[PDB]
Amino acid sequence: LRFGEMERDCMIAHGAASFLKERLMEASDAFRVHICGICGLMTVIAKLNHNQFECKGCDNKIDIYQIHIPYAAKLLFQELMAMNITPRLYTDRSRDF
Amino acid sequence: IFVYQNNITPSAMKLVPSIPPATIETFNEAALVVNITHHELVPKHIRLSSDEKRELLKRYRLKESQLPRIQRADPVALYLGLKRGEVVKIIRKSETSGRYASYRICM
Amino acid sequence: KAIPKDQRATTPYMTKYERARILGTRALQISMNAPVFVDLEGETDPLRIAMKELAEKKIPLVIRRYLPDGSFEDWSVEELIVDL
Amino acid sequence: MFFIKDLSLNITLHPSFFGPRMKQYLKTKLLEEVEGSCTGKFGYILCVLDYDNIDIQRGRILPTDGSAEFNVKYRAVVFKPFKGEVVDGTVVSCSQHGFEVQVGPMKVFVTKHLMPQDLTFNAGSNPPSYQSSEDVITIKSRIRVKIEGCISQVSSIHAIGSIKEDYLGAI
Amino acid sequence: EAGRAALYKEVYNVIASDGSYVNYRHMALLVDVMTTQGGLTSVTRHGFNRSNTGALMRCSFEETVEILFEAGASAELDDCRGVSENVILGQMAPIGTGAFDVMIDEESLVKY
Amino acid sequence: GQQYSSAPLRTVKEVQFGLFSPEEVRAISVAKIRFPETMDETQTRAKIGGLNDPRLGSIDRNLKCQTCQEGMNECPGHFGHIDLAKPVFHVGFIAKIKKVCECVCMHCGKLLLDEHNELMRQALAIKDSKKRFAAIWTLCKTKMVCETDVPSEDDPTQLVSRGGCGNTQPTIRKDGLKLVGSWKKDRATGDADEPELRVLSTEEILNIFKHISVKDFTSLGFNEVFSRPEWMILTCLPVPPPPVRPSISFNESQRGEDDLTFKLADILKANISLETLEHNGAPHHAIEEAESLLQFHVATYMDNDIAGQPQALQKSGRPVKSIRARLKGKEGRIRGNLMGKRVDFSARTVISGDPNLELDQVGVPKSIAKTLTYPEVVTPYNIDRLTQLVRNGPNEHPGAKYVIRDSGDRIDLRYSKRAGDIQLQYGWKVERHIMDNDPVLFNRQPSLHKMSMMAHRVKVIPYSTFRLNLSVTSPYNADFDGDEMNLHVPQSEETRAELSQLCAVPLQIVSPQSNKPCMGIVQDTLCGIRKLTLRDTFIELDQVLNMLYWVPDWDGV
Amino acid sequence: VSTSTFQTRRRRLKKVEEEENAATLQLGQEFQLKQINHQGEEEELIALNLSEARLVIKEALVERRRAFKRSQKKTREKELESIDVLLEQTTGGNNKDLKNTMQYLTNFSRFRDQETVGAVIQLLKSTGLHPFEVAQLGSLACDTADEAKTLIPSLNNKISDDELERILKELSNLETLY
Amino acid sequence: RLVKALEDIMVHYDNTTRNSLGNVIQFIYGEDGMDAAHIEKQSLDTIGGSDAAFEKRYRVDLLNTDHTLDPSLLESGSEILGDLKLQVLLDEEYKQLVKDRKFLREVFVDGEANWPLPVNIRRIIQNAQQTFHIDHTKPSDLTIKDIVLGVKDLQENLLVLRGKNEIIQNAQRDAVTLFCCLLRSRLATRRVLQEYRLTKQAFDWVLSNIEAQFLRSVVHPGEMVGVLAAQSIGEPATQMTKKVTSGVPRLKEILNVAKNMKTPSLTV
DNA sequence: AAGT
RNA sequence: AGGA
DNA sequence: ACTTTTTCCGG
Ligand SMILES: [Mg+2]
Ligand SMILES: [Zn+2]
Ligand SMILES: [Zn+2]
Ligand SMILES: [Zn+2]
Repeated sequence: LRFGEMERDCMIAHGAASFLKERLMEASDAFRVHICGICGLMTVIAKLNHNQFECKGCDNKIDIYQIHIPYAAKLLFQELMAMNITPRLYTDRSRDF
Repeated sequence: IFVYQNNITPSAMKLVPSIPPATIETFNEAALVVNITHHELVPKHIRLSSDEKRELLKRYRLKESQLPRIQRADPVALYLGLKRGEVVKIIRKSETSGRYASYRICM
Repeated sequence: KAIPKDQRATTPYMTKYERARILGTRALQISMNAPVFVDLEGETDPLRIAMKELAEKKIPLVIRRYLPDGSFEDWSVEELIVDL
Repeated sequence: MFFIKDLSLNITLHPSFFGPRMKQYLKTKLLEEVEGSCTGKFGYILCVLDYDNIDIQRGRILPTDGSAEFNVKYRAVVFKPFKGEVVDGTVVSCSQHGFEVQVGPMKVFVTKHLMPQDLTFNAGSNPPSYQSSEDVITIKSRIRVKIEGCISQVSSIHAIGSIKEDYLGAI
Repeated sequence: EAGRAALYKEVYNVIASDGSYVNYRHMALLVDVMTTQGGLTSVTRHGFNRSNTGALMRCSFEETVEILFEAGASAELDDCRGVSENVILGQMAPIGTGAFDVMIDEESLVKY
Repeated sequence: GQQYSSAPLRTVKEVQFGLFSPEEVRAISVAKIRFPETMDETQTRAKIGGLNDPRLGSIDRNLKCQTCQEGMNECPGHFGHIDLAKPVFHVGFIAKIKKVCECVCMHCGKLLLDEHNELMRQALAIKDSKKRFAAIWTLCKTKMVCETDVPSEDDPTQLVSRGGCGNTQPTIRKDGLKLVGSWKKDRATGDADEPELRVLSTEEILNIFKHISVKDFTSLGFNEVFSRPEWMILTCLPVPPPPVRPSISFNESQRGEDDLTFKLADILKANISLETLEHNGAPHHAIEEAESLLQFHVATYMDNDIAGQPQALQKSGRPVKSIRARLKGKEGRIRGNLMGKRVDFSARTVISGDPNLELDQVGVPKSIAKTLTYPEVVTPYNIDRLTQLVRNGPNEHPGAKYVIRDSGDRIDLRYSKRAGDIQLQYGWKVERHIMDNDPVLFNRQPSLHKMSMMAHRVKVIPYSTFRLNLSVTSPYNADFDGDEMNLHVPQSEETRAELSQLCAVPLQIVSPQSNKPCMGIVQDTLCGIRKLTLRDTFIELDQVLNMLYWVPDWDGV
Repeated sequence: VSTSTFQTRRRRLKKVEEEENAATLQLGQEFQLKQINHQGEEEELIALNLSEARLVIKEALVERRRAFKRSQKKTREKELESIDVLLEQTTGGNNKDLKNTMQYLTNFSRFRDQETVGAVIQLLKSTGLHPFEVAQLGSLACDTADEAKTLIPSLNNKISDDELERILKELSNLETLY
Repeated sequence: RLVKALEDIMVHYDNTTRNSLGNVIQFIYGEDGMDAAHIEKQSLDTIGGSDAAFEKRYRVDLLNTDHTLDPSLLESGSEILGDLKLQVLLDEEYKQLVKDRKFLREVFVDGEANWPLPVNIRRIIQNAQQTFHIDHTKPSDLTIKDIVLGVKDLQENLLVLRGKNEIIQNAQRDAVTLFCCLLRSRLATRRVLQEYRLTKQAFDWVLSNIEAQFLRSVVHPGEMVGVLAAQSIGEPATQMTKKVTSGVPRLKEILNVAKNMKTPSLTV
């Protein structure tokens, strides 16, 4: 069924942060990716079996994180990259405030 | 403050900033005929000191950005001769609380 | 940066959201076979257990209340007043 | 060499462990991973110092899974070898290609070519030996090697070394 | 400041015209938002949506691709403080339940 | 179901936007991407080492990915690349390219105005990157000459050399995908009368963009690390993996490749003609012809809906779907796949009013309760009940559909040869049916209210309609004239607390929208309540006694 | 999950140079002279001369046996047997590295007593050399200043030959006669 | 648009109303820091009436044989007559009541007394009456200090903002101004004694209840106020069906900040 | 039906 | 093409 | 001269 923009709004209205998260992840889309800690892209050639990680390009076999985002977001990010835009995702912050 | 009737020529206006730290204000006489500050809709604006603004920012844990703004060209910002960076404390009446105090930094 | 207990300025009372997230969190843990901090006087629902744990302010959780600047006030479910 | 490095491991505990023996279970789970561990970044983590004063900190409860994540701030004895580092070690293995040397937790192998020319491989000995005009390098023999280069291999660091230069070799 | 009071009066009147009543605070907030900028900021594609909030938050309304194209060309950095950015990332938004954090204290545990 | 990964799990704190450097595309790339042919190694059903899986993602479903050994649901896509024969503008940047040419010298690559001009040093002060560019452009756009020497920051008699080159700046105007300039000239002080009209090459704009100083481009919108201006001109095109452009492979022997796959093929096709054309005996006009066509495809692939009207169309008349078009609002990635989503554990049916239901309860038809499933963890408190439901099977009401072990494997109670003999273990989840008094989120679309989505207690009932108390009619705005409603079921003991403790119907009674109760006594009950309370209205013992018993919380007095 | 440290360098996209490590006393990014302890204070690098390192682990593991037996309430060849017993007690046994290390140290140590290791640490930490040179001087037994300066080629001009040779003499006296 | 415009706005842990940039929209939610659910339309009695009737109501003159409180009102009645020290308190009291009357007459220009405010005092007092079985025949055990100081003390505890600094403390006094206005009017010495007839216990109970009910009424740091407001305007808009442009299209004109308006007018 |  |  | 939104859900 549909859990659209309007229903998102009401959920934000109630303050049901986890309910919404769950509605958009567990209840639907939810996917797991491996991202490079240097260039926040889905570049990582995770052979999660032999415990081998890597990101040729960065020569990074160490600084690699696991993340849970909706599959459509993995998609969006790949589509943005498809059009030369880099939506670099980082697990830490620099800006503060 | 220069109070002119119809205009101040573009030649003359080019000399307004030329004398620092002193400051000059142009004011069309015809505007001043009525005081805007006396109007129903216009609340009390109060210019803050460098120490008062330093405190407002400390007390509400704000960066200058994070404040509601008042335009340098604002009728009240002109009336009070607000320079960019100066903050006004706006004491308005509230149908809710009786008295609510807003703040506006000058852009 | 972390605000010291003596310098805290938030509600001494617990938010509607704090209470709802504590009961959810304890219910999830009690249901995940966590150690229960009170006599379950016939109790079998992890929410009802969590509600009882909270009733006797026997929940070992701590609310980290964040401020717009990043600074925060740590408040215990023990110290938070549940008027609500 | 051999360092005392201040490190920190993020451990993620299941709710069933939220009993008094929690700081206890965490400390043990740390040693489980960290102790004996090997990185290229810090080398062989060998022994965790000051068990009693390990800093557990507050564990943050993770959104939809009841588990709590703690950053465990701790201090340990590490061993990270470098090129140019001169190490004393006992021989382990020996072949026509050269010999391996046990230096603490790591094995450093010396090529026949990274050895003086005079010392030659004597296949006909129990166990295999390297024989100089004066010296004899065999399985149990003690050596002093200059580490020429390092390779970070998964759960270890292996190195290549020379006993060619002055003040190196049989001790 | 007068613009604010006018804009509210004007809004309130649209509501009370139909007969209906909305509590002050609600219209107050809308008015205050359009206003804090320093002037009248339209509740439109080129109004509020052209402010300094995170690229993804802004792209969730009206100019999407064009928004994201600029985001990349100027190397924008999304703070991820906004709701929209956490919905897009499948994260718990810093809203109600998520406006604070929950931790266990080992001390208050070994106590009970 | 996704597998365990030893990789530290974190949340995304920041999204740092930027542009791909052609160097990065060639680095992150798992394959290059030379043959327009999809697969069929000369009709042989399997992927060619040319397009899709020359080490990319993976079609076939069975047969896992060559690179990340994982295969399908686990394997994200793997990006490739196409080294383009000549550079081409990225559609989206066509005017931020043009506007950058307008600010910089078209020969030396220096800002047409500097710290020497005062209006310029005023615009250079601006903190907002977007606004600072806005002001710098409106300033340098008029500057039609690169200045050799400019008056000193004091007197007009002594002039300071700001930087070399004097060359006249072209009057840049766009001609749908191409940038054509018109240099002012001189010839006996006048000319124009009739200037120099020549189209600016992609490669020349690039070489100038390369020469724009870090300080210079940095003064404009740009950033030296993530978005240098030279990167708006495409050199090395990234090849998106199959997960992005799926092969809708209906039956065995029949392709069904995506539009993006066809469009990328057209790019390759055009890129090869251009490459050979120039390497071979270059008939020049033929090159600027094959170049312009490559520019077209690379453009139309990202955005097909361009002002300069040729709308690239699939031979079917139907136009090719842009990457832009895919992301474009309401129904389309951001709005339709991310802000909104089709979800599981959701049910919908016709709604009907019930005066015997409680305010906060919702009548759930058996069929729906029997389908909707909550995952309960086997705990010492539940174990006994749970096994009885497991035993009860997916067919009878208080029953269960699946069992989930520590091993993470799903046990379908509908088919399992061990559906009878099933001994549960603590920590196992039992996917049990939606039972009475469970919290469920009940909504009636549109949903312009926080009160259009409220939490209720399930009441399993016969007959196919969602039954609901009549007083809750108003907040939802529902009538029973064929109106339908949605029901979402929380899966956590946590998401449940959120429903029960924040959005339950009784909490939602007195509304903040107008500081008054948003639910009252409607219709029949309202009408009867008047009739009942008139002074004229008296009731005999018989009935009084029934009316008293009818009140469930009666004192018995 | 793996281990992190006090060095929080934000390498934003700009990956490399991961410059070589040597006896140019140019060790890792991590193994730098200026470091930060738990507390946040700038502390100097702690390098240990194997014996300084033997006594550290010895202490650590011994005090660990204490804590384990507390919670459970409710001569070189002979030092090796003593050690190989404490490891079975305290460690997970799986640490084949520590068992190998403990034996290596127990054998290769120049200074047996804590009293002795103190005096070595005094004598050396007065020369102002990098903790690495100080460890290598206390670890490798040398006679000629030529020997030490050749084996620790970081020393080169950091000390007088006669001075290093005075230090080498006192190090030889401290050397516990096994 | 109303939603997408306001989404990111919520109340933070400093009662401040902020967006995703942490920029302040309102310094305190809805200018008072109260949850809209907890607010009810109450009458500010001090606002209107004859200046004469105001005096009849709130004035107590212990120095006058006719305007003192009769010993039928309280047990102190006899010993209270002529007490100069107490008359300083009743003057202080009456002087504030008059200050408030003139203040309210500034805020509410037309003299509208019906304003939505937290804590329904009418009911607190009504409930004290049945709870304590209030005898409208016998005199109260209240002191003038008990009543006057009692109200003063309650006021110190009607907390909205908590910080220990002048900026915050002044902001606090401000946000609470109007409620106190009503409270002082409903809890004036004569009003309490003559009208309500409350006893010490009943009074003490009425007080603690106001306090608690007030505290209860404050907004919850996390309240998604942005989306709430967006919807609380958005939904009523959906039910929409001199001659100036009104309803939906005038509202359309508004949000757009359209210069070319359909019905421009001046009211001179 | 509006607005760069 | 059709429901609210 | 030139662009973009418009309530929610069987083929
Ligand atoms: Mg209907
Ligand atoms: Zn990378
Ligand atoms: Zn793969
Ligand atoms: Zn030039």
